Amino acid sequence: VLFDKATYDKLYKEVPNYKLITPAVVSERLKIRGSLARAALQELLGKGLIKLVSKHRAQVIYTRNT
Amino acid sequence: RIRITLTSRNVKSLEKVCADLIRGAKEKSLKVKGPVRMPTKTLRITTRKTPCGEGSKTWDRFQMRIHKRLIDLHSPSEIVKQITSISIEPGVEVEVT
Amino acid sequence: QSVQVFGRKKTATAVAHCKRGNGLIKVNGRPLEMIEPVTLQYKLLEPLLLLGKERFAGVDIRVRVKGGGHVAQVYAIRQAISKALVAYYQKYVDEASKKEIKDILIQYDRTLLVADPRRCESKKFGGPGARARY
Amino acid sequence: VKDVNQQEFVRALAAFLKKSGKLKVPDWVDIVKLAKHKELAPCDENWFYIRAASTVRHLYLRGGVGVGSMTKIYGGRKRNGVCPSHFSVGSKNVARKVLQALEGLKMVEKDPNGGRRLTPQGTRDLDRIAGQVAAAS
Amino acid sequence: EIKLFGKWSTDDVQINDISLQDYIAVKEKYAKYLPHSSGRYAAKRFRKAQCPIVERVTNSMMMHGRNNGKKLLTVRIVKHAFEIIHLLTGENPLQILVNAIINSGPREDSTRIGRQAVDVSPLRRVNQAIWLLCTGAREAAFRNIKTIAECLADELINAAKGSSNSYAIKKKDELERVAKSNR
Amino acid sequence: PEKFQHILRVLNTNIDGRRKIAFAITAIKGVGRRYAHVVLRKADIDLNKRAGELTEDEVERVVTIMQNPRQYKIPDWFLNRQKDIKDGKYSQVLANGLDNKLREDLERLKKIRAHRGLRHFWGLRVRGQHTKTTGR
Amino acid sequence: QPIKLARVTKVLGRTGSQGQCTQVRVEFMDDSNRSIIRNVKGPVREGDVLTLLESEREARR
RNA sequence: CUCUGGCAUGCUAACUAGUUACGCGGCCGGUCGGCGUAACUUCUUAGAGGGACAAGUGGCGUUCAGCCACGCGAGACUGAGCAAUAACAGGUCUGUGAUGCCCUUAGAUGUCCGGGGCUGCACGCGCGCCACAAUGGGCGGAUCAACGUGUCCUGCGCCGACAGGCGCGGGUAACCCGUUGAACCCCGCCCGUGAUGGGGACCGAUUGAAACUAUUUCCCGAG
Repeated sequence: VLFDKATYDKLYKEVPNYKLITPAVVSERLKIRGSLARAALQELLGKGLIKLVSKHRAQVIYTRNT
Repeated sequence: RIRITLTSRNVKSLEKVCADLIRGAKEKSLKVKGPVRMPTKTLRITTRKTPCGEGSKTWDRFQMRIHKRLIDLHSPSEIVKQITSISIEPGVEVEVT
Repeated sequence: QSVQVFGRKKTATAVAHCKRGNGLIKVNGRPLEMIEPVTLQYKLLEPLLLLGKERFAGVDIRVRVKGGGHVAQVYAIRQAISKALVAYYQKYVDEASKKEIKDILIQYDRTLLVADPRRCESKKFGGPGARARY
Repeated sequence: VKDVNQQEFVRALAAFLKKSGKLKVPDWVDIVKLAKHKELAPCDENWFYIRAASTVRHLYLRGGVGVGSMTKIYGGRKRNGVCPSHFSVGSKNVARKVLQALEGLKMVEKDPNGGRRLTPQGTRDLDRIAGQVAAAS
Repeated sequence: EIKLFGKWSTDDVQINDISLQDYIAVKEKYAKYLPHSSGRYAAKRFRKAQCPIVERVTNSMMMHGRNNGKKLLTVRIVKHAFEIIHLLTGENPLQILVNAIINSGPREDSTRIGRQAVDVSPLRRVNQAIWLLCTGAREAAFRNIKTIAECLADELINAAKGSSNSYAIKKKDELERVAKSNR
Repeated sequence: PEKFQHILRVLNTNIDGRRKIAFAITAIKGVGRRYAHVVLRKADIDLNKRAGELTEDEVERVVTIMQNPRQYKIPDWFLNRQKDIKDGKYSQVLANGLDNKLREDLERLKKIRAHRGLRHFWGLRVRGQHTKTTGR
Repeated sequence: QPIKLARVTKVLGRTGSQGQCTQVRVEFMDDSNRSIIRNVKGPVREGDVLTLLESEREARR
């Protein structure tokens, strides 16, 4: 469900700029599947562009670059 | 040692022959263990009241109390035969071992 | 030289044994801060952050719980570690502080020191539960 | 095995039994559905090592179990679709093939009582993993 | 010793409303670490108002049959709900929660007799605003990728300034316009 | 990205590539959740990918095992055509014989005038279900 | 028109067909005037506060 | 009034119930387990006897009957049972060696044989099961009940994937099942603008003498 590079480069710059970084809110702004919006968002956590503040069994919330 | 159990249906007659047994045994200077209070067992039988299919689903709750009391006694059996014949009352069952 | 005070929820009876050590709070051998209901984590740490960290550093209590359910055992633990602690302050220490700990627990939560008389009443025929009637 | 996270302990203990490839690991039982009340096979590839670590964990807590009561530990709620869901035992052969595997590792002993307490070596390896997971946090 | 929830407190963010001060339990007298106490609040008449507002929302969210008798499932919902609104809005979640509940309590409602609408009890407001805000997050996220905890945070940000988009805000103005019709 | 397959035509049936592997092959009749995961567990195929994520080699390797499961260390009690009355050969019908194999056995019951075959011809409950209130 | 606030001073009794309404007299706090009675719905006791949107009518029963 | 339940660290007793004290079992004496008869009973059981009566304060009241709010407190307290003068043409002749009468009474208005009687074009009740995954299904953890029954309940060892099967054992029971490892729930991962991993409709074993009109159970398919 990974869209073209135009959506990927925007995710590398815009979704870290979001205040509430969540696989549910990014799916509404970029049309990403519920899995890839959560799976591909883990790479940004490994790069340090986002911070994982809560990772529950059925709840995942990330914060801005701070 | 002899362990005599007391299984009865009424508690008033159970503790009476139980107290009358230990008093008749302690007077002979015998080592009697305390009366162990076995957990009582109630016999629940939920039977429909009406002998037909007419009613408001009214049930009848029956019960039956079963009390057991353990009494141990380390003494010769010749001194306990007459003691078991003085605390016999209807309603309580005596089991000498 | 020890007091065993029980905490009774619906059916969970938690008896706490009180001894003195250096920062050891465990229940059924397992540590108190690592019980399965991670949601009810502060409920077990409830008599810790309002009673005094320095007043809770030299106390070692090991609880043994049985009966009830998951949440009922949680409230049985905090009922055991709280009452068994006050019983130590009143039997081995003075009452000047035994009433100090008593007042801070009551002003926050009464059920932290008084068990609830609420139990599951008997079911009646004609309905699914006690009062409902299908 | 206590004093640490019981979920992270079995996650670490399963990796210990994976490195030491000395378990039984049957040919067909390792690719079938685990329990009757289950819907599909375990999604984890090394599921047999996770339950193995969980089996020694319960024997460390409760002894004299045997394969008859082990399936009760891993029991769950069976989905009957239209009938009310009930409880059922997990599996007898999975518990049997996982118990005999640990006896090969000299971790569990046999007894007429059934599945007696862990061997001194079985208890030994459990605390060692319990110390590693504590140091990791 | 401020008796926080572990993450948030209620200092310098006190209630700006001067009507519901008694039936909004925020201060240290009712503050708690976790909104879960089971202290027999539904026994007397007004003893339910003594319950903190965070715990009442937890008891009000567990509804719709399936999630009834599941409080641990609901505590984590409102727990994450306060963290998400604290991220969407830099303000404290308890400050906006008070702002979300004061802007959702029906001021006037029609009492069908026989029709008449005069006023609403202050406890009836908090009893309903909590029910409005809880049902505001239930129906708004049913067939949605947004979880219930995320949907609860949206109920607070829109109710702070009165964005009229929350399901609770769309019911307060409805109860006020119908109340004016029968008056 | 590249190498991604939108549709995977397997057994002359369109299989979506947007979803995962072990649940997109389930669109084929005859293979469900249990059989799809086993044939992907025997073969060295990672299940944590999308259907279009695979290549032309893995897709061909799947159908080789599904057509002959017993030849890949798969037991007999796992198939949907165990101990056929006609030939007695265990096989796995996949959306092409399942429409016919599960059709000729019903006709087998009608040709012998069996009660189980008559109710299918009439269109009623055959397994003792009380059609007095259901089957409407 | 400016909004006025008032504190519940005394509960009179239950009104309405189903008895859900509670006739309660109120009194303004800022300006001492218009100690008029109003009709309230729900649990009402002595000491409550009613944000009266108007100050014109009594609306008895 | 009676049996229940809420407390009584006060009493009477417990190897058919247990904890608690230090010693042989591993780890880092601490920290956790298993195995043996020393003290007594918090925890368990059941006996006796207490405790709670609108008793205390405030308010409202023929300042009576009481009622309301506060304290103190295990509760300001609840759930059963037995239940009147009677009535109904409301059910029971198919609950009886309860019964009157009548019909049927040896080609029988007692049985019984494999059994037939588990039956549908739509309307009706009550009830289980999710839907309208998103608070759910899944998978793997992890972790807590209670009444009641047991000559049948079931414990261990071989072996099926599941359902089963075989030998060896305990228990007529606070003794064995049994510390009744119950589910929901808790935690990790997977799924995701979708009739989807939602929904589970409809299409080999066991019980017995015997399951066809699937008794149930399981497997795969089935949607």
